[PDB]
Amino acid sequence: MIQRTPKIQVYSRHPAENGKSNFLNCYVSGFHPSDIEVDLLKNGERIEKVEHSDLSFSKDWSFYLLYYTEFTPTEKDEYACRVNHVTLSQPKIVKWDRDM
Amino acid sequence: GSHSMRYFFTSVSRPGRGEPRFIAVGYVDDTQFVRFDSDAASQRMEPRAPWIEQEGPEYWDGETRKVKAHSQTHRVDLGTLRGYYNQSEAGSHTVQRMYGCDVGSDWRFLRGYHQYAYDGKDYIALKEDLRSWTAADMAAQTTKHKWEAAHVAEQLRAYLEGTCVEWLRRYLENGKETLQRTDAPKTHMTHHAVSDHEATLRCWALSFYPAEITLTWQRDGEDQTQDTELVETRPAGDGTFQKWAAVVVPSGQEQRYTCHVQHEGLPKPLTLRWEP
Amino acid sequence: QKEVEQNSGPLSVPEGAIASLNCTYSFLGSQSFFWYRQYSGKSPELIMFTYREGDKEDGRFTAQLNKASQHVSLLIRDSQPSDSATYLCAVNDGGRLTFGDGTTLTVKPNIQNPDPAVYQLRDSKSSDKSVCLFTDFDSQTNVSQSKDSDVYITDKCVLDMRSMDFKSNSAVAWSNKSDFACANAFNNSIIPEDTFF
Amino acid sequence: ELAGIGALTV
Amino acid sequence: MSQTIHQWPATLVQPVGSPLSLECTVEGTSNPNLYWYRQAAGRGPQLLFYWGPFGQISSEVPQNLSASRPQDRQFILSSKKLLLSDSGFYLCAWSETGLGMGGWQFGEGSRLTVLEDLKNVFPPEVAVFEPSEAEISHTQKATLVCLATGFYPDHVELSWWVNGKEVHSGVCTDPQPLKEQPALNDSRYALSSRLRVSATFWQDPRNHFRCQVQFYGLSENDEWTQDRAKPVTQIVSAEAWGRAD
Repeated sequence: MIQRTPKIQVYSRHPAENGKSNFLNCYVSGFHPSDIEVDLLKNGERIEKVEHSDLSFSKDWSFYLLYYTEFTPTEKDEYACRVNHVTLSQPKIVKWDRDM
Repeated sequence: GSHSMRYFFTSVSRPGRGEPRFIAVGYVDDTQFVRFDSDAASQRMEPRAPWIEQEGPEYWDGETRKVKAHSQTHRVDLGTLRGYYNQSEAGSHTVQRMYGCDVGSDWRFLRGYHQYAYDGKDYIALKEDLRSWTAADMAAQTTKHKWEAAHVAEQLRAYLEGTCVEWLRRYLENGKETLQRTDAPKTHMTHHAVSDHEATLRCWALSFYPAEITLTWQRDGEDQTQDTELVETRPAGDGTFQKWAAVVVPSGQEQRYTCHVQHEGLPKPLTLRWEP
Repeated sequence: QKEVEQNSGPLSVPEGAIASLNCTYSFLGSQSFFWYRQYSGKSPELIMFTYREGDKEDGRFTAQLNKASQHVSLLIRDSQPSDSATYLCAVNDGGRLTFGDGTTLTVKPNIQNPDPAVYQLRDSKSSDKSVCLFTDFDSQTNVSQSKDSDVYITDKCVLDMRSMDFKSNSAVAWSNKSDFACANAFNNSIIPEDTFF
Repeated sequence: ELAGIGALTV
Repeated sequence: MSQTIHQWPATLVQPVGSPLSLECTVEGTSNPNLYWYRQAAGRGPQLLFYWGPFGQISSEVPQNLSASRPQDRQFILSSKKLLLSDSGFYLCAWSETGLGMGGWQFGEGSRLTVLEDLKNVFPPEVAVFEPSEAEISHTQKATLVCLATGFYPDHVELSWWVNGKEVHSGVCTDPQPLKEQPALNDSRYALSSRLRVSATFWQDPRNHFRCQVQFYGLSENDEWTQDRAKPVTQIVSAEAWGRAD
């Protein structure tokens, strides 16, 4: 029996440009078990239309999963990804850094 | 270059909430091409890549029957495993299985694998010689003996060394435009100052395929690889991949150095200089 | 398009000879193959199975699998009359078996001492109803039907007397209409032995 | 193409 | 402790519109895959249902039939109202759980005949014919013939009995029956069998020979309108004793 804490990255599909359709991704990986809570936030409030990739795993049996939603980026709006998992002592939030 | 076909299966029990959640997925190289989710409405193996959609109804029917057999068989495995590990009927457990085959530039067989895990730990795995079994502990020895008696190893050999490669070679031809494509990475360079005497300079690699990539750092006409922090290759979500290795050696005026991108397709290893 | 093709038969093979049964399947992804034996009025019995190219022998039975041409064979060495049956070829196209319609095989016994003859038997229970027995004939002998008028003539069946170590062919004809002996019972036949007191 | 053999219960 | 599979009943003769219930039972393994197949004369078995240990996997939708699995090792096939087209040889089969080479054995099967009209059903009349002297004095062998005539439908099981016990050596039974009236669609059938023994064995009057014919027909409670006794499932036989010249 093993539980593995997840690695989190939040980013965009294409290079962001104020006023240009794009996707907001949140890639969680290396975790176990598979039950995980991932939400994409917009200035605090969560986003409704958010789909994810089919559950898959690595050579060490740890899972990875991609959550995403289309949107239009701007400088006055901050986006983040709220993840929670049994390994964490509290939900973890990670803002989307325009260049990261 | 080399190619492979892998199948991943995950089954999670849900004490009190009916049957287990089963998700099976299929990949050719870094491309998912099939899927099955016990909770989906279709209750069919579904295509996830254009080229596989051209397969006829008989193919889909068979894959669907087979993936459902796996589903049910894993449901049984969950029950047997609680027994072997003397665990209560409460609590959720996970069973995972994976198998596939690898082929080189000549599309000839290189190796096959077939592994099985329980609660995130190795349980039983077929050794590189496709005859022997690696049994984690006592519970796994019981499986090992049952599978050795039924000659699972030689059945698996027949598949991995034969059928798996034959189909891998069929999918590569039919999926020519996708699977044998090679998207050179779109390189990039940025930097956000933060005091002058110690800012940051970014080195990106976007829209590339396949995922395999190797971006290293060299400096002052020499080379090292111990400090610089890089991120795990991540999916863009449109088929391609992204990866960056930032320069954490800011010295006012960034000394002379450049990224050494190594990736199939790119004629010669690319190198990005930093200049305003 | 037929998923599993097999010549129907009846295929004839002399006792002692090798019988070869062939099968062709259309489903490229079939990964295991099976052969079943089926006697009249019975369910199929599994003879053997295979999952890899090449030959597989089990007693007198050898199965052969060639994937490039999607062909499966079965050879029966030293064929015996009791091998007479319909052999079904089955392909596994995913968690289940898909069958062909089978090939009917008839292994003809070798009669060491032909003693062709037609005999007239009478009913045991007080009756003027009679039967005619054509027996001890060669396997090369083909008993014809009685397309003409009433009268009935059974096909030939092979009889084996364990102990006597003697097999025999026979056929039966009978009628109900009066004035019917068995000097002309079997249209096409050899020159057996017709007797009368 | 899923394997049609060698998949048994533990 | 090995594997076995059994199905019941073996033969059925029912009228159009009646309910059907076939059973299948397996022993020797647990959580097996269970299959129901249907076989038509001249053709190979056709899949009706394929069930895994936890539920149906096949996607086929056979008209007017349904399957159920009340226990791990009990598999049932049924119909509420049979159609003529439901006649066939119902075969049950199992495979080891998963995708493997273990199992793949059939039950003994259930033969089902559905009839439009039951008035056409008749059991067989059985007669045994004694050996010919010509044969005895010419080969020192004696062949008894048994005729089972006038039956319908065409499924009967013939067996010879000597001195209260069944015998297989020296026996030859036609693989299939003749139509007594080839032209008539619902014609009745006939079937012959031979029992050859040594002359000295037949010549002994102490020996008893019986031709037994098991016939499968109507159920005691089947709708019946004819004067004659209801032609239900029964055993009809004929006998003969040894005779010295």
